Amino acid sequence: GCYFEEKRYDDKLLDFIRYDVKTPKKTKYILQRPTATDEESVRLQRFYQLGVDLKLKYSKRRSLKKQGRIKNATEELLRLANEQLKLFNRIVERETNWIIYPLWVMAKQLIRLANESSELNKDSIEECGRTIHRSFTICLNDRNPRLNENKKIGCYMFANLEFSIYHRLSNKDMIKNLVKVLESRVNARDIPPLNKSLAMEHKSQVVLYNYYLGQYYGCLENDHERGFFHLNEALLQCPMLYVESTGKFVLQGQMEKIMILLVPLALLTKRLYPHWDHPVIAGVITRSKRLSQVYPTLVRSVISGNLSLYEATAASHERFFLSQGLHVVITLLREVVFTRLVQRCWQWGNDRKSIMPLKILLATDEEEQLDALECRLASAIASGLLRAYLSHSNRCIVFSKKEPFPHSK
Amino acid sequence: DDEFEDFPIDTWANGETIKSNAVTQTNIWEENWDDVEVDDDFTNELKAELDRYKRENQ
Amino acid sequence: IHVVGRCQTLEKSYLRLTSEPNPDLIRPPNILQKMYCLLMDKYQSKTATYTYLCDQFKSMRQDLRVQMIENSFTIKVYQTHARIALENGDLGEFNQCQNRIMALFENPTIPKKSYSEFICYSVLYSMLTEDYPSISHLKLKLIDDGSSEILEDEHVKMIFELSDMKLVGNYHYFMKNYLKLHKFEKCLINSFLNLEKLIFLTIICKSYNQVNLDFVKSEFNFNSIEETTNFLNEQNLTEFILNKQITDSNGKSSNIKILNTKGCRVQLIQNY
Repeated sequence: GCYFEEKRYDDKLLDFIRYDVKTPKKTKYILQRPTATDEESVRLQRFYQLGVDLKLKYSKRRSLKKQGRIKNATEELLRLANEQLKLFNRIVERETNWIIYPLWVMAKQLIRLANESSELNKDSIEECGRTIHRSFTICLNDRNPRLNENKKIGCYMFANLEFSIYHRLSNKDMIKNLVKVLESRVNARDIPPLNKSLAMEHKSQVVLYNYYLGQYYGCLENDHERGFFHLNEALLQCPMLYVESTGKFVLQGQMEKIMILLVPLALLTKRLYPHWDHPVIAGVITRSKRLSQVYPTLVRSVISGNLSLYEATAASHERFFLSQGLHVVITLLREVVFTRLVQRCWQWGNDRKSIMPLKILLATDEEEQLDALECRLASAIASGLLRAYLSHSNRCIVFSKKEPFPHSK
Repeated sequence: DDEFEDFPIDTWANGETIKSNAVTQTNIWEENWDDVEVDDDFTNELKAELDRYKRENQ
Repeated sequence: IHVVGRCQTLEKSYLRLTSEPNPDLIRPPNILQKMYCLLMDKYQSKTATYTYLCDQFKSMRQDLRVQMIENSFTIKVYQTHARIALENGDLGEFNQCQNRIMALFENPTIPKKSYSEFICYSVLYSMLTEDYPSISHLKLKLIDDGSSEILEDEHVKMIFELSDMKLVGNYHYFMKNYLKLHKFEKCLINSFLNLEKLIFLTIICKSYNQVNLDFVKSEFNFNSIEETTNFLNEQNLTEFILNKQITDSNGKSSNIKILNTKGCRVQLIQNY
């Protein structure tokens, strides 16, 4: 109990804090200075008594035979974990920022505590969600401006715990709350940026926070430029390290489900596509059966103006794209494909002339095809994939002499 | 169903990320959007039906 | 055990339930059924205020919720107020009803009457709310549930297709496909059709420098040119309707009405 007296933390305390992993036969799990008359001291001495119990109830949890019902058993742990973290909240309200990562260790193993329960009809995540919410607010408003104790360094690590919760059962407003609350906070400088937060001491959460942010921005709010930015950064801070047993990326799993969103988001916003032989791209795309064929043909369809191959690629993996929150990205990326093909009848069919007949594009009822074509081009002009103007009279498009077919870069 | 929240290792050094290695690594994003030409059955057959249009419409 | 009511008085007004329910004031389903028919007469005969039918329908909805009746009659009451509410612009009560209908379709005991009709409303309301994730989550529900008869229903396909058409500003097919909509779908689109027309008008005016006034009239389904010019007057664009006389290559002498869409660009970029 010198951790709490002299405000430091070691593996053993986090190892003690880890109630799921059983400890060795030699046991050093105790609080010294037992006098607990002070009201705030038996908080530390029932924090103790709850910590001993939970680690005991985890050999208890699998030692059982087939009984059939462990509801009370899982409810004994959830309640113990709820009131223990609720009491770590009381202690960590009034101590330095030494104790935030031990508070976060406690919070993420309570998320796995409810995660193993498969049924969501119990809605027992509300307790921990509220628990984590106050746990996210303990650090969110540290009114000590000194950075020796300021808990706002751990702000962003605690945001990823709540993101995980607001995704369990799909809730896109709760995710929308926390992206926007946090945004103003370092715009107002009340918290330090993610690159100067406690996050860069445990960089799993650095990659994760840019995923949740980029994902929310790309799949839920439809801000593609910023959903790309954060997702791209989440991949750029993943380690260049590999498991030796298999030789594939440590973090291969995380790296690939970022790129499910990153590749199509990169092509819509910035017109960027991967170098396939590049170590990081190749290391992930080639070893992912899902991405090995769709995404390379997906890129080729767009670069080449191949609308059929894009539309077939998208029709054949519609369930995949819908499940990944990619439908607007795909539906909008299709109009990039259409404009590239428009660029291709300019380069190869009009000899780069600013005035182009619309009947060139029919070669790939006819009044109706041309009206529809005028309207699809008009929409692309209007959203900045073509800088041109239309003539219904001549049935032609008049590309700008300056910078037609623009794109962000 | 499947959890990517459980990272296998919690932290690593900054020099081990891909952006700090991006001085020695090449850009992962090809930037030739404006000038990249691809050869496949489709591009070839598109040029075909297009040079046939400019012959029809000199 | 569920509460069960004895009230034999057909009519009941809606009040937000605050106390423990009074079984003398709550009506059993046979009486709720008898009042459904009275309400339906008034509606078909157009002899009741919508405010009145809506009050009666909410009271009938409240009495079902506390009696925990989830059956084919419950579905009918919610489905009927949904339809009537859309006919009277009450999108708030439509949404209240649409949500309850969808959760009641999760009950296997309750047969899916008009399941595809209300799937179509769910998509149209998510277009009004600019909620595209909901649209995608629902197509995914139909796919994972095995509902391929619904998904390849031509009308259902068109209504998802409309959602996409609006996402990418295709006014040409969105407005053509307005004519394919059923009676109450039209009612739902009209809740935001004015703004959508304005969004379409901005796309045309950013992309042409002038167009016939007949071309605007046709692409926006204005049934007359008088309804075409009044739409432009609502956007303060009446002065950009110029007149230009056409030689028609010595075919005939005639004058047509042009719209200077380049001049309209100045005015429409001020509002958005």
